[PDB]
Amino acid sequence: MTEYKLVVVGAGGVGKSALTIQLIQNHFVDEYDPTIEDSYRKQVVIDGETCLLDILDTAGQEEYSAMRDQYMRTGEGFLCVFAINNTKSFEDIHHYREQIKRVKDSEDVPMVLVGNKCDLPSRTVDTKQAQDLARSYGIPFIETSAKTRQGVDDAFYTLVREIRKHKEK
Ligand SMILES: C#Cc1c(F)ccc2cc(O)cc(-c3ncc4c(N5C[C@H]6CC[C@@H](C5)N6C(=O)[C@@H]5OC(=O)C5(C)C)nc(OC[C@@]56CCCN5C[C@H](F)C6)nc4c3F)c12
Ligand SMILES: Nc1nc2c(ncn2[C@@H]2O[C@H](COP(=O)(O)OP(=O)(O)O)[C@@H](O)[C@H]2O)c(=O)[nH]1
Ligand SMILES: [Mg+2]
Repeated sequence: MTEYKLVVVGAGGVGKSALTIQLIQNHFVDEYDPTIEDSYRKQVVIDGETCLLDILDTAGQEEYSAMRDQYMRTGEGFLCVFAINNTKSFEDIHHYREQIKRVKDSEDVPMVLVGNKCDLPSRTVDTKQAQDLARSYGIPFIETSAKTRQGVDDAFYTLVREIRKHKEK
């Protein structure tokens, strides 16, 4: 059975843990310990293929050891998450994209840009800004809400499809 190692990255408070728990448990968790980094498995069928998705929900004090670089290098695909109500989280996307490219040593790593919290009315990052950033990286952009589940399956399944495309190159 094919396993896909997915890693969820992005600034604190964007909803990385809430997205992960909405995917694995179909529930919205209002409080998930901000400091805790952990991984979960979900078996799903995507385009007819039975998948094992191993999701790593990143967290913890900012550190850059050789061991952390090797841990992040295990990822096959990355969800780069910002929150639509937080301009700084969107501005930080470049940093996360560059750390992925740094440890993978490649200009072609499967990634999806995720604009989370789309259920909130206070949007400070318009869709056009994020669509432009994603087109500049050659990756898909998807808006999600971990609260309502809008776009959640689409974000993770689109990242699996990017990994499949990459393996065919
Ligand atoms: C990811 C990642 C990553 C990759 F995607 C690929 C290879 C990596 C290889 C590496 O070795 C390391 C990392 C890595 N690990 C942690 C990171 C991290 N955390 C983790 C999360 C998110 C913010 C805060 C601190 N968090 C928390 O969970 C905190 O724990 C809490 O509780 C919070 C207070 C919520 N912060 C940042 O950057 C934050 C900024 C803002 C301040 C300066 N810094 C520089 C820019 F400006 C942006 N970068 C990080 C980083 F690159 C790698
Ligand atoms: N309204 C709403 N709140 C969310 C959503 N995702 C996360 N949150 C909330 O935002 C805060 C941070 O979420 P969390 O998953 O801990 O962010 P992380 O630090 O990226 O893991 C919590 O209070 C969550 O309930 C969402 O899509 N909509
Ligand atoms: Mg978290």
